[PDB]
Parts: sequence; structure tokens; C-alpha cells
Amino acid sequence: SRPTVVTVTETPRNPGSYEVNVERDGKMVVGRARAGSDPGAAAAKAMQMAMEWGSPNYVILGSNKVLAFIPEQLRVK
Amino acid sequence: SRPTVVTVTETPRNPGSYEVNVERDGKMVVGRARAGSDPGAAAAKAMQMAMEWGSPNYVILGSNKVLAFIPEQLRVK
Amino acid sequence: SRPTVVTVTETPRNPGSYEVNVERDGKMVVGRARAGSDPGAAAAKAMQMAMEWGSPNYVILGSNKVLAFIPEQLRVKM
Amino acid sequence: SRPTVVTVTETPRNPGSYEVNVERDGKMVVGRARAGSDPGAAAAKAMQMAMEWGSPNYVILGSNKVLAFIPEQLRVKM
Amino acid sequence: SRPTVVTVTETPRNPGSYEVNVERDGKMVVGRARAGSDPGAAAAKAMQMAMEWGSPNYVILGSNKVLAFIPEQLRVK
Amino acid sequence: LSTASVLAFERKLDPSDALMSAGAWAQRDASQEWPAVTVREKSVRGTISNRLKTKDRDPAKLDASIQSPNLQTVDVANLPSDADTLKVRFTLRVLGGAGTPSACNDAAYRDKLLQTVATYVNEQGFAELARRYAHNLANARFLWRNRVGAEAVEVRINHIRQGEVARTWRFDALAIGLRDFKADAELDALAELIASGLSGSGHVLLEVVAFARIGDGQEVFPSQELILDKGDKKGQKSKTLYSVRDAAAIHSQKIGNALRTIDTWYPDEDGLGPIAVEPYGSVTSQGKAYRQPKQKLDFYTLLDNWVLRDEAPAVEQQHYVIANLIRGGVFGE
Amino acid sequence: LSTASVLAFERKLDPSDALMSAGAWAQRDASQEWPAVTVREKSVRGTISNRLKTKDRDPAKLDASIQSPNLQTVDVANLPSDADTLKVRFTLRVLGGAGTPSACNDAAYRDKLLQTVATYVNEQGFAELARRYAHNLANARFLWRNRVGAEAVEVRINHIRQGEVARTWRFDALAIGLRDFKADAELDALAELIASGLSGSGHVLLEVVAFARIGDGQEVFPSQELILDKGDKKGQKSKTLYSVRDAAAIHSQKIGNALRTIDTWYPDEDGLGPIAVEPYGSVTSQGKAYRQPKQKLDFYTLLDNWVLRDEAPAVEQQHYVIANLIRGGVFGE
Repeated sequence: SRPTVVTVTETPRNPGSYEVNVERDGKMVVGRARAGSDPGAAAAKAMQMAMEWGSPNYVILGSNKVLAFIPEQLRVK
Repeated sequence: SRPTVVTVTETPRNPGSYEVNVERDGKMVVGRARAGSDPGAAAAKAMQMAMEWGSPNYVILGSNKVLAFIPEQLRVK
Repeated sequence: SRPTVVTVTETPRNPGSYEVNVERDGKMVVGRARAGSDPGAAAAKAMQMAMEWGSPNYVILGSNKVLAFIPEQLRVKM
Repeated sequence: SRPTVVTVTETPRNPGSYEVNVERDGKMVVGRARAGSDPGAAAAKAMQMAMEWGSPNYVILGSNKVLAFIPEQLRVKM
Repeated sequence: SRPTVVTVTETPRNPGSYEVNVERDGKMVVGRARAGSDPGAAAAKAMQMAMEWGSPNYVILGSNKVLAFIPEQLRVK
Repeated sequence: LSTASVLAFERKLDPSDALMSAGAWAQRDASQEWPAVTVREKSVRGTISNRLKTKDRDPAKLDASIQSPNLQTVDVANLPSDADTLKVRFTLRVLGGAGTPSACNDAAYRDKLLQTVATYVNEQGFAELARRYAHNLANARFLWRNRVGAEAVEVRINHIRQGEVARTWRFDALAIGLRDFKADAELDALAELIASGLSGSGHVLLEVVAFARIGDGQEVFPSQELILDKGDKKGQKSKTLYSVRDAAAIHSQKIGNALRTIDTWYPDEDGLGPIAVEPYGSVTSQGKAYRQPKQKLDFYTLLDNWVLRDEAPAVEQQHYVIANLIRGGVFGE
Repeated sequence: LSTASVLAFERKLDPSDALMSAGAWAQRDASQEWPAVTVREKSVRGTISNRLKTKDRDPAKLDASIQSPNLQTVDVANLPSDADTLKVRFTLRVLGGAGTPSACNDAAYRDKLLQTVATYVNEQGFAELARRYAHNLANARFLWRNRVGAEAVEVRINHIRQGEVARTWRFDALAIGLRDFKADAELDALAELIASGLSGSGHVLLEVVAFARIGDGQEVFPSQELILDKGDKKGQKSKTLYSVRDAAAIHSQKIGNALRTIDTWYPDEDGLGPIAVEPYGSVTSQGKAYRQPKQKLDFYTLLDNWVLRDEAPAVEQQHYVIANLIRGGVFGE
């Protein structure tokens, strides 16, 4: 509702690679942009999209291998 | 978000080349600056952008080829 | 955050020239000092800053054209 | 860091003058000794500081104008 | 280090006087021997120390004021 | 009829980064192998000489930061102790085709604007603007602080056609001042050669060299650099000079800004001198802004009234509008 | 009306680095080809004579014991064994236009400041300041530690036009003391020549040569270098001297400090001598600071009062403020 939503999923068509979706104002601002082949690159792409498309506020969701690289403080704003 | 966040991403329009973003207290002070064309120079640029602008604490994110040049005790502070 | 960190980075405003930064114990001892106009002068300045500053341990970061002059991981870390 | 490391760096306070630093084994034995006023004297001072102060291994680092006078990848490493 | 090395360095404790070092096959044969008080005598002593102490593959190093008294073909064997 | 929402003009008078070298006077005719000027770096020891902040800090305890020095690092440039002439060399192109936009959005507005520019270029050829650009080239205005203490500035301008030079001009940059615009036969020749390429009749590529005589071992002033990813912690350098591969140089936009200072028509001038031709013509280095949109002498109001409303202004404001179209930029909506 | 947030002034009296040569007395009149002095290294073996600030029986001793020697490396510059005179040469350039600032965020504050400086120059010229600068040039204050045990000092000043020298002054620097500011005949002509360039009515470039007789074989003292990259390892060099192209030299800011010390009007007893003109009037090597901001005696208080509130101070404080903006600096709030 209020913040942007960044979702980092793992593409099931090949295991080990990831994709990011950015949703703002109830509509999809960015869809299926690729985010690397390891969880670190997925965390970097997620935080970059959160910074740029973040506006005032944002929430980062996604896989548990990806969110192990981001501290729990830096997942909401 | 209290600490500084330095994210190194790879440009998907030209593979092999990297870019760096710095967060710095909820408003980005560096946007899509040119890091190196290899993981070593991306690691050097990330550590430079963490040395400045990271006065209390910082967090460095990035790929596994990039973060293989920094020891595990120097990425988070 | 115990060893001294030495970083060598290329200036994007003119390609080919490098600058070195040195941090020891959370305090930036050297900020954006001129290293040179080739990777060899950058490697020499980085090894000099690792010899003088950072007596117990050090880590040297830099590009892959610059770290090709230092022996591979034997003298880069301590 | 086993081999003796010899570095030759150019002073930016006046261009065209060099300095040499030697480190044998965890300790600095020569710090900022005047190399010369041209690349030839800096290369000669580097080879002199590598002849002595040397175990069966050493390493010489310098810019791409000083490392031209040293024979190509033959006398630079040991 | 197979070619014999002959270096001519100016002593910084008094400017204008030179000293020559000669190394052959891993161990040094001449250490800090006196040359003249001018680049001509220093270049002549470098040539003389190049004739002896290595018949094949001598290298002669020195300043540009010293390596200007010998021809360009007589500096590297 | 309404103005477009996308309008993108391209710039004429394309300059280049000018490189600095050092040598001696009375050898300028063989000054093609003069060595460069290198950007040195030095550490200094000085005093605290800024305004102290005594709002809520220590009022009498830590205010003994005076009686203790501060040690800084700076870039600096200098001539050698045997050289007393600075040499600055750049190139320049004149392109032509200044009325057409490079990327438009509307159809009838573009066809009206082309006729509005065409009736001006028919009734008045590019004579005044080329004259003032030749004046700004003739006096060495592109040496900014290197022109202050000089005793002899000398400018050479070549018209390079197919590699080798076809026509040279030589000027003494201290006789041609910076205030008034007076005549000369060489200045008329250069003005017509500029106007040829400004109309579009030919191909104009010039090479401009300038020699300044300042003295032995004095200080020269290259461009200081703006760094936007520097970080604000401590221990930085705070003065970084601009150099192009071990040779101190000047930015190209600064030389274009020096060449653009032809605007002698604005509201409150009483002979103070020209400013650069900008929309809402303003000097941020002085804080003043001439040509505010409150008074109707703004660029956008003049252009809208000229094209849409068929209100032909005075001839000097026509010179100002056409000079802004030659300058280039992004206009629309 | 307030003071601007960005305000900056350029530097007048721009010197160069001084170069040092060695020779014999009574050949001063033909000293165009004397060889330079060179910095040479040397290693000394001395004793440990310093305060043992650790414990008497320290477990981790941060120093060494007294029964052992310590070996060090230092730089040193000497005269040759046949030469007994030292020659020091530099150049000076007087620019003019000391009122206008380079950058100014405000518009009203700039022209108010220009009116204030203009009524100062129209009231009295640049005569007192140029007399003080000519005194600091006449007695060789700039030689520093090389002036102390000297037997005789001589100063030659040349006024250089387009070609050759057009005017020559010769002073005996030991009759003109470092304390008093007396009057002469040639010194008034030199002061008028400096004042004409300070006002703006000419181009003034001087060449200054100084000869000092300190005995043959003795030690000379060039400027010592401050290095901010060297750090924290046992085995370093303790003393590095400044040199340009294998020749000992003195920094340019040290000669600027030696020519700038004209301030004899500070709050305390100024009978002991003059100090340098700077904001907050501080001599750091002595560890003191005159002109503290407790009273209204520092630079910024006088300047803000004079410009914003029209309160003209005494004439000596006006001389101090005008010399402080001849010096230059960043004065912004």
C-alpha cells in the first residue's frame, strides 16, 4: 500500500539463479529483471532496486538464502 | 536504515562490468557509478566507498567473485 | 577491522591513472593519494603503503592489472 | 611474506626523483633512500638493493619507465 | 639470475662519486668498490668490470649521465 | 498553434580541452616540443583561519585549537625556474545549420519556427554574432586567472584546411580589451570566415594557440575538479587539479563559456561589460541574475511571442534569441 | 544586509621557490653561474638522550636502554670547503585590484564591500603597507636560520620590464634591522614602485637576490619537508630536506611568511617585534596567539563591523584588515 515491494525469487527453470520484481502503487513497476547466479548478487540487486525504486519507504521479501546476506535491520524502511 | 549500504551489481547489458551504489542514511549519495571491469577493481571501489561515508558502521553487499577479495571480517562493521 | 586496508582505484575522469587509499584501525590515514599513470607504479605504491603503515597485518585490494605485479596471494595478505 | 621485497616509487613533491624501500622478513631495513633523478639510477639502485639484502628469492616493483631498464621478466623475480 | 649484473650507483653521502657492484651466478663478486669522481671514470670502470667477471651475458646499469659515454650496443650483451 | 513538448538543439562552436606547456618568450615560433606542466602534490603547515563555531561547543576549553597548527595536502602547478611563458593550445569547429532542431515533437510548430528563423537570416546575415565571437577569440579571454598578471599575451589562430594551414591570424590580446567592440580589418576577415560556417557555406576548423608572459617559476592555474563521490569523513585533499595524462589542462566547457561572453544587451547595463548568453542570463559566481522572467526580456517569453503571437522584438533581442539557439539546449512544453 | 555564505579572495604578492647556490664573496657582481648546494644523506651513531617516559622496569619497553647506542639517518646541506657565501634567488609579482572578491554568493554585500574598499583607497593610498613590504624585502628576513651567524648580508632587487632590467636597488641588510621601520631614500622609491602595482596602475615583477657570508665549509639550512604519507615503522629516515631537481631550496610559502610579517599593532606589547598578518594573529612555533576573539581585535569582528555597521576602526586596524584581504582566504559563514 504505502511502500514499494521488492521480491527476490529463485527461477525454478534452472536452480541457482534469481529474479527480482518491483511493485509500486499497486502496479508492477519492474518485472522479471535478472539478479545474478548466487544469493549475494541477488541481495545486491534487491538493495539497489530498493534504493532507486524505494521512494519514501520499502519492504524486501524473498528467499531465505538471499536474506541471509542482508541484516534484519536493513530489510524495512 | 542506520548504517551505510554499499551494493556492487553487474550490468546485464554488458557482462563483466560492474557498478556501485552507496546508501548513506536513507538518501543515495552515489548512483550507478562506474566500478571496474573485473571483480578485483569492483572490490577496491567498494572498499573505498565503505572507507568514506561509513563513519560509524557499514555493510558491503555484492557477488561471490567480488567478495572473495575481502576477508569475512571486513565486509560488515 | 584489525589489519590495514590498502585500496588502489582507477580515476574514471581520465583513464589510465590510479589513486591509493589507506585505512588503519578505523581511521583513514591516507585519502586519495596519487599512485601513478601505469599499473606498476600503483603496485609499488601499494606495497610501500603496506610496508610502512600496518605493521602486524594488511590486506591489499586493487584491479587485476595491478595485482598481476604482486606475487599471487603470498604477499597480498598477512 | 618470505622473499625480500624491493619497491621503487616516485615522489610527487617534485617529479622525476625516486625512492627505494626494502623489506627482508617482517621488518623494514631501508626506508625511503634516495634512488636518483632519472629512471636509470632508480633501476640501478633497485638491482643494488636486491643483490645484497637478498635470500635465494626476491621481488622488484616499479613503474613502467623504470622496469624497462631491468631485463624483461628475467632479473625481476627469484 | 643467470646473466652477470654490473650496477653503478652514486653514493649519496658525497655527491659526485660512484661505486660499482658486480654479481655472477647467484653470489656477488664485487661489493661497493670505488670508481672515479666523474661519470667518465665510472663508465670506464663499468666496462672493465663487464669484461672480467662475465664473458657471456653482462648487464650494465647506471645513470643516464653514466650510460651516455658508452655506445648503445655495449649496454646489454 | 502551441509549442512542442520535446525540442533539442545541438551546439555550434565546439571547443576542446586545452593542454598547458611551458617555455621561454622569443622562441614561440619553434614552440612545438615544449615540455608539459605537471600537477605536483605538496603538504603544507598553516594556521586555523576560518570562522570558529561557538554555538554549543567548548567555549573556553577546546578553543585552543589556535596555537596548534594544521597540516594539509594540496595539488599545485608551477612553471620551471628557467621558463617564463605559458602556452595553451586548443581546436575549434564551426558547424552551421542553427535553426533546425535535432529532435522535435510537433509538426506545425517546427514549420513555423523554420520560417521565423529564415526571415531573420534573410533580412540580417550572421554579421553581429560572428563579429562578437571573433572579438572573444581575439583577446585571450579563455585564460581566466593566467591573464591577470601577464605583461604580454599573444594569440595565433590558424584556419586548417586538409591538414596544413591555409590562413593565419596573429593578435596582441592586451590591445583588444574586454569591454568595447571596435573594428579591425583582420577582425572583419575572421568575422566573415566565422559567418561563412555559421550560415553553412563552408567548413571552418580553427586551431588557437595562446602565449602568456608571467615570469620565471611562477604559478599557473589549471581547472580545479569537482568530485561528486568523494565522501565527507576527514583527511581528504580538498584541492584536486585537472590533468590529461600527466599534463595539466583546462576544461572545454570553460573555454566555451569564455567564448560565449558576447551578451552586451540586457536590462541594467551601464557599461559594466558583457556576460555569457544563458536563459535567464545569470552569473552564479556573483549571485546576480539579469533577465528575470518578471521583466519580459527573458528568452522563453521572447521566443513564444516571436513564433506563436507574431510579435517581432527589437533587433538586439533578436540577436539574443538567435545566440541562444546557436548555444543549444533542451526546450519545450 | 548580511555577510555572504561564499566569499573568497585571491592572493597578491605571489613569490616563487628560492634557489640556493654557493660561491665566494667579492664575486657577487658576477654570480650568474655559481653551482647549487646539494642535500646529502649521512648516518650518525649517537646516544639515547631523551625523557624515558615509560617505567623504570618496563615489561614491554617502548624505547631502549642507555648503555646502547642508536644509529640514525639524516639529510644535511653544507657549503663547499672553498666557498664561504650563500646566494638565494627568487622572483615576486605584484598584481593589484585588492578589493574585488573572486566568488560572492550575495549581491548587495559585494558592492557595499567595494564601496568600503574604494573609500579606503581614496582616503589613503597603499603607502604604509608598501613601505612595510619594502622593509621586509630590504632586510633579508626571508633567509631565516641562514641569517643568524652571518658576517655580512647584501640584497639586490631588480625591476624587470619586457626585456632587460630597468631599475636596480642594492641594500646592506644588517644596517636595516628586523625591529624598526625607519626611512631612507631608495626605500621610498621602492615603496612607491610597490604601491603603484598594488593600486593597479602598472605591472610590477621583481627579482630578488640575497648574498650571505657565513664562513667556508659551514652548514646551510634549507626548508624541511612535511610528509603525511610516511608513518609508524622502526627503520625510517628522520629528516628530509626540500629540493627541486638536485638543488636545495626553500618553500614559497616560507618566503611569503617572511615577507608578510609586518603586524606591529596587536593587543599585547608590540615592542618585542612584529608578527605575520593572519586571522586570529597566532605564532604557533612560540605556542601563542595574539588578537584573540575575546575582544574586538581579530580580523572578522573588525571586518563585519566596518562593512555591516559602518563603524570605521582606527587607521592601524584598517591597515591590518586591508593587508588581511591582500593576503587572501576563505571568509564565509
